[PDB]
Amino acid sequence: SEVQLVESGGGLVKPGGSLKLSCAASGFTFSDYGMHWVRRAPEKGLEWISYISSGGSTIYYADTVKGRFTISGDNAKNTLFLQMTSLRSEDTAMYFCARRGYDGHHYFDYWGQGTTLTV
Amino acid sequence: AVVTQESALTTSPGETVTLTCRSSTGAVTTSNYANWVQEKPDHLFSGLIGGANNRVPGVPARFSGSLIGDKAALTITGAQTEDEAIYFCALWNGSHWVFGGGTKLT
Amino acid sequence: AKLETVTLGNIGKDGKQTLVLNPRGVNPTNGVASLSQAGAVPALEKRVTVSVSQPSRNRKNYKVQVKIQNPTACTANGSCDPSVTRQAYADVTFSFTQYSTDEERAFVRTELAALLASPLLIDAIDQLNPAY
Amino acid sequence: AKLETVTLGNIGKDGKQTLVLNPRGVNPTNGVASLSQAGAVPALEKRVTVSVSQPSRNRKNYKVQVKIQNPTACTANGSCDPSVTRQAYADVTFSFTQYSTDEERAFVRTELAALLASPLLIDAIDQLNPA
Amino acid sequence: AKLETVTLGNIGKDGKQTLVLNPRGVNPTNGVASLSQAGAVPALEKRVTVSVSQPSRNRKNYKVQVKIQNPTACTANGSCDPSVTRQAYADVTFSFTQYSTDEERAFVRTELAALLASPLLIDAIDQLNPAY
Amino acid sequence: AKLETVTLGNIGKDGKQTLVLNPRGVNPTNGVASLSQAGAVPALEKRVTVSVSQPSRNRKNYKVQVKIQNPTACTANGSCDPSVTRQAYADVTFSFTQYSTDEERAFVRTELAALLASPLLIDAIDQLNPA
Repeated sequence: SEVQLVESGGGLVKPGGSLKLSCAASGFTFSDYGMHWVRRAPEKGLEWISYISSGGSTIYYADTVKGRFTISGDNAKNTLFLQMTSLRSEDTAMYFCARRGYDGHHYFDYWGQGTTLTV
Repeated sequence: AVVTQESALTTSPGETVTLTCRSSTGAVTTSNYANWVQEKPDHLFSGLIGGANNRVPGVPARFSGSLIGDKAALTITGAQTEDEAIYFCALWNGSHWVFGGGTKLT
Repeated sequence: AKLETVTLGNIGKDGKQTLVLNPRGVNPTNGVASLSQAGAVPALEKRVTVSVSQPSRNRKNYKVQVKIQNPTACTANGSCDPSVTRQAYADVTFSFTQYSTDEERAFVRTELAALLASPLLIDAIDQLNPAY
Repeated sequence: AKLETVTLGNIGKDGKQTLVLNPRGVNPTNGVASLSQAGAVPALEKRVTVSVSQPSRNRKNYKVQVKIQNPTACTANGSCDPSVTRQAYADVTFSFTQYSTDEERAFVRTELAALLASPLLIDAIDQLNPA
Repeated sequence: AKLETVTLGNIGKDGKQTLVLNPRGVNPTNGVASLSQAGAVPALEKRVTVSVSQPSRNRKNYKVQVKIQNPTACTANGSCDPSVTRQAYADVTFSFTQYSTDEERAFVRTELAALLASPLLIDAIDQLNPAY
Repeated sequence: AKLETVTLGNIGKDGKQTLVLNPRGVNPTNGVASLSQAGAVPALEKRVTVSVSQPSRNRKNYKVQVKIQNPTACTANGSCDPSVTRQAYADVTFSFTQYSTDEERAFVRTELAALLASPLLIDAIDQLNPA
């Protein structure tokens, strides 16, 4: 069917930067789907980070993050990147990935399983 | 809609129940594309109900999205024992998606 | 096809209202079929008129045209019958050539029917915000 | 809202084709936002233009207008580049007054979006049979 | 800067009312940014439009212009929807030259913002008494 | 896309200066978007104007045009406000046809952006030596 899994990253990184989150898509392609990143602080609620869309043409970067994260995609091997430059203050989360579906349809519909990245 | 909020109610298995999602600044509208997220307690999420009326293929028929009053509602008709989870809400305020706190359905 | 009672469902801002439209014949002067809500008041009816147009010596293209008219009533203090305060209109015109297949026309129809549910269109029609 | 790629799904006679539209700015002369398919050929793009119009001293009503343009290409024997044989158009215009609530406008929008899936409309548009 | 929800506080005759204004895009025809109150009725919105104007071959000066429009609604006996009885306007135009520093412009802005709280101005605007 | 504050970095003869440009709207008469440095003096601003041009009945090609204008100020003995002594200009015009794909256009853009760092160009622009 369609199963997502994120596993790349999750190290005890010093507050300097230079890590990479990555997930592999199985049941679909990035030609007509976009991917979200959300951020559950270890006791708080969820928080949306950033988003590339289908084909990689509109990228957003919610304004606690813009400038020090980069999200991209690589259509070969069907993987989705998340490359930062700094891990400043909290940045501790099970980082999930969401698959924004079709445009009149549901926008957080088939999720990942999360990786714990502690600073 | 910079922050959003909802309650933590519960119900019996033997009748319906609703879940509101109140935007803090003003009212929810159609532009606030409200869709719901279901979290089973293995922190295994799932998409539940789309923006206008839509459901994810695989979500059962006892689920309906609404705009009851000034709050995005969530009507579960005859809530059985398998959807004993927490439900998340979402709004697009024009700049970034905003998720709310849970609702511990038991 | 044959005119029949079109009972459209899941309509509105929330998505729970229904609208049943009864057919009221085809105008012979211009070939415009009409349907209206059974509200029993001839000025307070939500009506939909659909008409397809054959080619002439001045157009040479098929032209489909759909109009939706929704009036809003209000009761008054000074009279016992409600009047029409304002009306909401919608006008769709498809223009196809003399060589078009039905897959292209179904693509246009389903493209419009799926594009009227986009966040861009439900923000530009409901809240009247320009695309910016 | 804001212009962004609109990836419409379940389109066609069968219901399996998708159409991804990338935004291409807003025309400053008349306030018309444009979106088009990434087909990389400037004459063979399926395009959608949406524009809302403020009231003037000659209209005094809000006017929303959506245009859809779909050209069909064909290769030729006599040239190496495809040309436009024919085009399919669609033009929707909503006209609302200065006192209309958003429930009425959402009723009109969802009425049209549900009425473009009726058997009357899929028989009058696809097969071109009069009612 | 970027358009954002301007939530002005301590407004009114007493000084306790607040006014939250949501942005509604920038008009591409004339470069006029708009903000309005979230009152959800398109005729009963308190709105503020701000626009700065570049120099041309006919003005050769920078021109900042701010408009405030506040309509007042009233319910009616004879109709179910409220209408606009009257409107209050405000129009501010700053005109700066091509050689002005920012200290002079901030002096003009803060001079006007502190002069709209003088007893002369709160007696000439509120009670409409001429200065005498 | 949307106009935003373009903060260009690693600029100059040494490579350490930065330049932040704030957007100042789009001219409706000719469709020319402008950006300028926040120097707060309307004659001493480093400015960049970018505009893409649609095809007409006289050009039938897409035309992208970028202008960079950098004035140099000097204080004076005889006046208290600085004036413009001289200005440095740059004018780039891309001309693409109606059938060009985006790979060709990205090849032209990145070819120019990598060719403005060659020893030939940094010897012909900086030191003004002919090739």
